[PDB]
Amino acid sequence: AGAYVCGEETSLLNSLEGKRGTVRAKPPLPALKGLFGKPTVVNNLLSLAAVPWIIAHGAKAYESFGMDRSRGTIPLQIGGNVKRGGLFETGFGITLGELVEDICGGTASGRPVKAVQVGGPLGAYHPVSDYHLPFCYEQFAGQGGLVGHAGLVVHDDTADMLKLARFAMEFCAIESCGTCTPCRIGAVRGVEVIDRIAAGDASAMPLLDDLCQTMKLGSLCALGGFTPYPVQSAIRHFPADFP
Amino acid sequence: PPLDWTQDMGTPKREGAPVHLTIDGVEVTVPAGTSVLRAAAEAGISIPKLCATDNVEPVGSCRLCMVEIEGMRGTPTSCTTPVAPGMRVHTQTPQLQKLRRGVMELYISDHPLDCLTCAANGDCELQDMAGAVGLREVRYQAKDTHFARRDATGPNPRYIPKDNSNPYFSYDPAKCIVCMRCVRACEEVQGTFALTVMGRGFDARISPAAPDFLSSDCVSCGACVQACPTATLVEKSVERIGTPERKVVTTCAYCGVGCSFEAHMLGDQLVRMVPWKGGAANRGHSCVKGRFAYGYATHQDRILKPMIRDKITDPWREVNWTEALDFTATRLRALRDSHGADALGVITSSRCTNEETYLVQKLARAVFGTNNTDTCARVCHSPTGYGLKQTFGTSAGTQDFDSVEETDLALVIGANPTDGHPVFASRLRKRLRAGAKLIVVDPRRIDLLNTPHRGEAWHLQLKPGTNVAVMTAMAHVIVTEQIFDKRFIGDRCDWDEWADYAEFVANPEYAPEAVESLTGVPAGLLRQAARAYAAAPNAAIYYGLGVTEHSQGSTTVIAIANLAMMTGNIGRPGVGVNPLRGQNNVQGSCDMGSFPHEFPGYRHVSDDATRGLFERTWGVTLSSEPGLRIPNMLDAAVEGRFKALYVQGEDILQSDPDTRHVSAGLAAMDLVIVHDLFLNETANYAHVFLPGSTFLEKDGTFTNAERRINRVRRVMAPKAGFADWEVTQMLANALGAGWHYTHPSEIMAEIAATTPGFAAVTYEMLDARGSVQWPCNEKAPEGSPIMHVEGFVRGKGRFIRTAYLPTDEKTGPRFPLLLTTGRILSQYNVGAQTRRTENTVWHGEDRLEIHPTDAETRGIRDGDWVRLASRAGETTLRATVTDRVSPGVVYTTFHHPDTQANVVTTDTSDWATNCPEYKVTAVQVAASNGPSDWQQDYAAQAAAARRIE
Amino acid sequence: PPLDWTQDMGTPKREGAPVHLTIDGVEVTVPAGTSVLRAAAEAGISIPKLCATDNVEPVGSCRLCMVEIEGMRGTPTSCTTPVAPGMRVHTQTPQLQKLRRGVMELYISDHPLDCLTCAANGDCELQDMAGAVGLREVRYQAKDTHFARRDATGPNPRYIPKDNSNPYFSYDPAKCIVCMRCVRACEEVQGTFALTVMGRGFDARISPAAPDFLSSDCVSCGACVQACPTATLV
Amino acid sequence: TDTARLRAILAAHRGREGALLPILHDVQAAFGFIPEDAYAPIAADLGLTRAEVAGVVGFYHDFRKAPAGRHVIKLCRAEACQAMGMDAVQARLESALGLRLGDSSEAVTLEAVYCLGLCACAPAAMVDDRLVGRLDAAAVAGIVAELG
Ligand SMILES: Nc1nc2c(c(=O)[nH]1)N[C@H]1C(S)=C(S)[C@@H](COP(=O)(O)OP(=O)(O)OC[C@H]3O[C@@H](n4cnc5c(=O)[nH]c(N)nc54)[C@H](O)[C@@H]3O)O[C@H]1N2
Ligand SMILES: Nc1nc2c(c(=O)[nH]1)N[C@H]1C(S)=C(S)[C@@H](COP(=O)(O)OP(=O)(O)OC[C@H]3O[C@@H](n4cnc5c(=O)[nH]c(N)nc54)[C@H](O)[C@@H]3O)O[C@H]1N2
Ligand code: SF4
Ligand code: SF4
Ligand code: SF4
Ligand code: SF4
Ligand code: SF4
Ligand code: SF4
Ligand code: SF4
Ligand code: SF4
Ligand code: FES
Ligand code: FES
Ligand code: FES
Ligand SMILES: [Mo+6]
Ligand SMILES: [S]
Repeated sequence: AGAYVCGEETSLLNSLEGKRGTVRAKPPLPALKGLFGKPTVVNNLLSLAAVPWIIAHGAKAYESFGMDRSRGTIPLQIGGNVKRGGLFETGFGITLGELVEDICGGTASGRPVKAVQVGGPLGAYHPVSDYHLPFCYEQFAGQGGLVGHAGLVVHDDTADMLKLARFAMEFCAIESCGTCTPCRIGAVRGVEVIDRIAAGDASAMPLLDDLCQTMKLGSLCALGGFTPYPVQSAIRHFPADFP
Repeated sequence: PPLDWTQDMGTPKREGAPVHLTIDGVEVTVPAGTSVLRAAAEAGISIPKLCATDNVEPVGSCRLCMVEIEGMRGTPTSCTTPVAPGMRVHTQTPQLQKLRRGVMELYISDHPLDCLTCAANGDCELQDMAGAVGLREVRYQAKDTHFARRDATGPNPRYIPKDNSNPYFSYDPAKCIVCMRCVRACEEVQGTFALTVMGRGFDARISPAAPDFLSSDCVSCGACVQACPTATLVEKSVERIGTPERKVVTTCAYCGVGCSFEAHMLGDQLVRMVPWKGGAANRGHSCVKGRFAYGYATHQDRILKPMIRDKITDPWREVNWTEALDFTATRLRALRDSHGADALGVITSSRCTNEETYLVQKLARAVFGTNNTDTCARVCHSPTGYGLKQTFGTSAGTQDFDSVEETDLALVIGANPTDGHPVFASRLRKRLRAGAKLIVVDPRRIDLLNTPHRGEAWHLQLKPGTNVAVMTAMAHVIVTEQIFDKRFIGDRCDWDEWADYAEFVANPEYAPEAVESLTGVPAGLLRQAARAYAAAPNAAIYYGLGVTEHSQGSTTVIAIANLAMMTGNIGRPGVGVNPLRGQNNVQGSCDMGSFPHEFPGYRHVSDDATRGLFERTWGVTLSSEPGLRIPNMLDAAVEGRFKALYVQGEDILQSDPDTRHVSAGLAAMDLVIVHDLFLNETANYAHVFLPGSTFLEKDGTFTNAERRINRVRRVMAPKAGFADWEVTQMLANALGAGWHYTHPSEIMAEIAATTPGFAAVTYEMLDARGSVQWPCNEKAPEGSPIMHVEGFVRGKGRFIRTAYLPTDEKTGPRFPLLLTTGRILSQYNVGAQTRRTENTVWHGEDRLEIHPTDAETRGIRDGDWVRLASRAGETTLRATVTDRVSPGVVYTTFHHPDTQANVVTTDTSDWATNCPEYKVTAVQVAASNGPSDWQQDYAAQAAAARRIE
Repeated sequence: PPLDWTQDMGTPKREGAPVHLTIDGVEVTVPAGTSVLRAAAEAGISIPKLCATDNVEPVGSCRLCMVEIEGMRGTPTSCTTPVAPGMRVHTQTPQLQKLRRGVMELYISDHPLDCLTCAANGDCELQDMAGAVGLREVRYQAKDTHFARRDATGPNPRYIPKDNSNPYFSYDPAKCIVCMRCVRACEEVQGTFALTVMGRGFDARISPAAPDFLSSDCVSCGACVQACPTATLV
Repeated sequence: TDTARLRAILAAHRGREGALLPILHDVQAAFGFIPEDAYAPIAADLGLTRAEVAGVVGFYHDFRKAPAGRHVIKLCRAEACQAMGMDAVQARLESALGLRLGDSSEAVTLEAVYCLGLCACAPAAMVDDRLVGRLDAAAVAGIVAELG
């Protein structure tokens, strides 16, 4: 019914139940107690699309693809400013350098790329310098980032990182159940702090850092616990755009 | 004493095995389910919390109770973190200090700095948790705020104007911290889902689906106002007056549930009343009346000086105590010497304490020299004490109200707990929402049936009067089938009588298929309900005035007890036959005499072994004959041989049947004393008047429905200067008795020494333990939460052959419809206490719940004036067409005296206790403009008789 | 145990004969010298007070402990009113409610609303005595204030910057309610007269005769910091 | 013929598990919004309270509180579609119709959707159940041409 926060397992099964999609706390897991208090297995489509293949074609085959920890094939969705967009299904270990400079050419505009955002708006902004970073959960989660549903957009040099860092919080604000404070108020205050940063204030950046940290460590779900990542990444990777 | 009382612990208390954990260097042992926060609380180590309360289940909104745990990544919340063995937690690390500071910063960035000019200063949980963490600066220059009336460039669209619609509390959202302790409480505790969170995110605002609280589905219980930390939802008495300093534990003067309150006091001025989180009757919950309606004590209409008349036609005379008592005693002695001691009588009040009741029954027995005493019990729940006496041996309840927590089925005959006993209905719904099943045998759709998130439910919408036919059919169903417990019967009950009972009930004439014609309930539904009741492991019967107040009340109660005995739903938590007592201390009044056939302790008056003890203790010769009952009193007075009467805390005119006859009998009475707070309907025929005392100025006890003895404390000072027991002893000594009581402790000691059960009762006990069930002797010192746990009281239950007899109040051509009389949540029985409050909003006029199809033919429309042409009188009332009632049935209310409803009521009554037939009366509802010939005369009399000089 | 420990009584305890008096319907027996306020405290009936402490002798500054006494004209102060035999006093009449409201109004008209972000939140005697009396509005649109850093047309001449010279306590006069429980304590209890009231009237400000506390004749005993209700000395 | 439609809808979704959301979808699809005159019957037939039925309607964005215009124009505002110039399309289009983002009217209703799946086709829009991609500054001409 038009809510990005209903993708969370708890909020999802809360929306299924006929109520409003407010994220629940997690003393009980949905597995133990979920839909109508009864155990429920809640999974993504890509995970429930490989199950048949896995059980039929042999699990030992599906384990062949991937790195040491991550095993299997993943689709990489490539959109935004990019010549050859679409979908690339392949095994982990591939560098986004190859995926973004060789496979899918460059940009549609013909300009270079300044940003490559893995994951949705809950994902860091990986620049050209990170082209030597292969696609796997552990290494990306280690190198200050996130790889989820393999989302991958592209931005060229004519993009403003300030606008995007602001959009991040604007999103976290418009998309928010309102259960816990660090997203209720945190986001709509960060959206102001970013404007202040745009103005030129110096008492905003450390303020922003503290806000982001409390958001990370306090927010109930990841919509307000990973929202800081876009911001901090755009700030530490592209400082030539943030006065 | 327990900490759950003084201290607000974080989360609800759980049942489980002992788990040991270390909270910030302090060893702790708590059940497994118990959270980290509650354990830390129990350990003395307090962790900051704003959105977590004991009343409701924890939610991760505040993020202020974060704690660093070894083995867990990040800073998890204690409220939503269940304890584990050997867990070492760190409450206050530097990082956590910083994070909590940040969160409070984000709060206060959207909060007005109206501290120091706000209602909840010193009683706000945001202010102390903002000072606790140590917030020293807010760095967020906020442009988007909810409180700012005027934003840049103009009005703030977020700003929502205050709501003062409800006369008892106000909703200022400008200060709302969305935590939803209002929503959670209204939904989990009260059970009426009238509050929600409209919006998504920062735009989220608490709101009822209506313009104002009053127009919504809010019953005014104040559980949101009690659980709101930040003055958003606030009592108006705290706005007008300052925040209170001290607290005193008292109880409600209503409903017989005995909700234990703490009055918050600022000097002597009662600021507010808030539940105590004590008493198994209410675990921190209440309703409109007890919570808010306490302003009758501070009303201008209250009478504060004695008044003597010498003739009803003559005006009053404000007078001191001495000569008032002198005149009273003189007239009394005259009438006594002339017509005898049996020409007197008293009418005790349940509304009063049990000490005062004891003094009054003494005054009637020792002093006057008669057994002519009585009480409200005689029009309500007197048949109960006959039935449960004939069957079990105790004229009282069988279980507490915590038992319902363990029930698995609830069978409700003739009750409406959503109005009558709201705090019981709350804990009922708490279970109904948790799977338990429900059967409702009322002829009128009750709001308990339409509760939200309800499980299964059956509704036997029968015809008023046929209440024993249905029970008999249930029994026939259970006996023709074989579902009953034979082990239970063979162990706790008798078999030889059971065989006869079964051979009788097994007749195919008392079957559900034959009663459908006279009863009106379907057969299949009835069979299903019976099977469901019999099959369930722990079922429980709750009954009220739909069984007792009829031509056959004791019979119905006996049938119900037969059911409960047969099925095996006795002697265990979750099962029992509970009558829902009404007024406070009805149980205590009945226990302390208040009956013309017994002494304190349900001991008959003809008992020589008892009369001896009492003559020995009082040093006076008593009578062995049972006394008259109110109907008998009035019939006599009409016939003569009855001249005096001392009405204590009762309205014998408005709150009794056949207003005409009772008035005629109250008039032919040389002396009728009145001892109420206000000038009443009964005081229109009075010759004397003695002021009284409220429960705030009193000191003593109340014995509620579950046999619980709650303690009543003095918070104010008597405005008349004397409490009710003081006035009673005044009168008694003025007549010649010679009592000397300076405190009700001596009185309770007397009671203990005289009757058993209260033998171990002492105010110290009541203070320490808090509450006691009156069956408390040297055996069972702590109390008896459950009765008949080990064999019945008489020794063996008794199965009685109940049968359905056609009522004499059948309907005919000129009286086709039927009638019923009931209640509302806002107003109390006669509303002498409640009409003098702001509860005239929800109910300011009594109305007639007629059926639509029974309205079209007559020409009635909602809001029209109609007349109730009955046999025993006539009245006029404002109509209300509703599909709530069945066709050929009507429902009135008696809260307001402007409409004389009990003039329609007939003299027909029960056979044993003569409890009137309030719930059946053949009427005729027609359309009319002129109110009446009776109401006019009543108004005239009341006007010409309530004049003071 | 004694109440002098848990509860801050109004005035110092006096030696004398037993005197019986009725405080708001409560019988009380206290030495002759003992004041109305201390007796009311001993009786459980609390009367609002801000400038009276047990450590020092009472002064009629706050005017918040006013009580209506039979036989006395007007509303006299309990702190400066010695008990008399048979005296019947009324702690809370309507008129007194109104007057106390007015006085707290006049206070808060010159006080910053830094509650909720101040050091003495929950331990301030101005806040609880402002909530106790039941202040709900301030009708004085003040232009002359001590706390406002910037006034109309520029800097406030009354504003005195904070003093953090002493490593143990700080003096923020912006929140001072002149009551002089600091002066009184430093002079009567400690005995080193290092604090005074510089100025006459509204311009009156607590001060030591020196730029900062450290340079003065202050030995750091914290008897001013203990007796300061309103977080000025904290 | 409102009560009739509503009763039919509720009968169609009788006995389901968590049937509030579907019922509300169907209601919105029928009329165009969730009328306040249909908060009560739903609650009754489902055993809920007006409050919850209102909260559910409030939380979710797809449930209109008032009707839209004859036409509707949703326009992504997410990262990808932003990348390839959604702002320009937005400006052009809102100048064409004269209605800013979120600003509705009786003619049209311009709003955000934040994704349509057309991420590769970065500039993406939803005009009256018709998806459109690669919305250059020329396609807007046809967008408005078929959209009076
Ligand atoms: N049509 C119809 N009539 C009925 C009934 C029905 O169901 N339908 N129910 C019957 C039953 S259930 C009963 S309980 C009665 C109840 O109704 P009543 O027996 O009339 O008792 P109350 O409503 O308390 O008011 C009676 C008077 O006592 C005064 N009083 C209250 N508290 C005190 C106190 O602490 N001290 C003193 N000295 N006086 C006090 C009240 O202010 C009031 O003036 O009504 C009976 N009449
Ligand atoms: N707010 C509030 N609380 C109260 C009171 C009040 O007036 N206001 N009254 C107090 C008093 S003293 C009383 S006694 C108690 C008890 O109060 P309850 O036990 O709740 O009794 P009532 O509400 O009078 O009505 C009982 C229900 O059964 C229905 N009924 C009618 N005839 C029959 C019949 O023949 N068979 C069956 N099975 N049902 C029938 C009635 O219509 C009604 O709905 O509550 C106390 N609490
Ligand atoms: S971070 Fe935002 S969306 Fe997530 S649970 Fe908290 S309030 Fe809801
Ligand atoms: S609710 Fe509490 S924090 Fe808010 S203004 Fe009132 S007293 Fe201050
Ligand atoms: S007063 Fe009671 S019923 Fe009304 S909103 Fe508050 S909690 Fe709910
Ligand atoms: S009204 Fe009170 S309890 Fe409800 S969300 Fe707001 S602050 Fe919390
Ligand atoms: S009327 Fe009954 S439920 Fe209400 S507060 Fe009094 S005792 Fe409790
Ligand atoms: S001193 Fe007291 S009243 Fe003044 S700002 Fe601090 S806490 Fe508030
Ligand atoms: S700390 Fe200094 S100024 Fe304060 S009372 Fe002690 S000596 Fe006086
Ligand atoms: S510094 Fe403190 S004690 Fe001294 S006058 Fe000011 S408020 Fe009173
Ligand atoms: S403090 Fe436990 S979550 Fe609010
Ligand atoms: S209160 Fe006694 S004078 Fe300050
Ligand atoms: S992001 Fe707009 S198309 Fe998916
Ligand atoms: Mo009753
Ligand atoms: S009663």
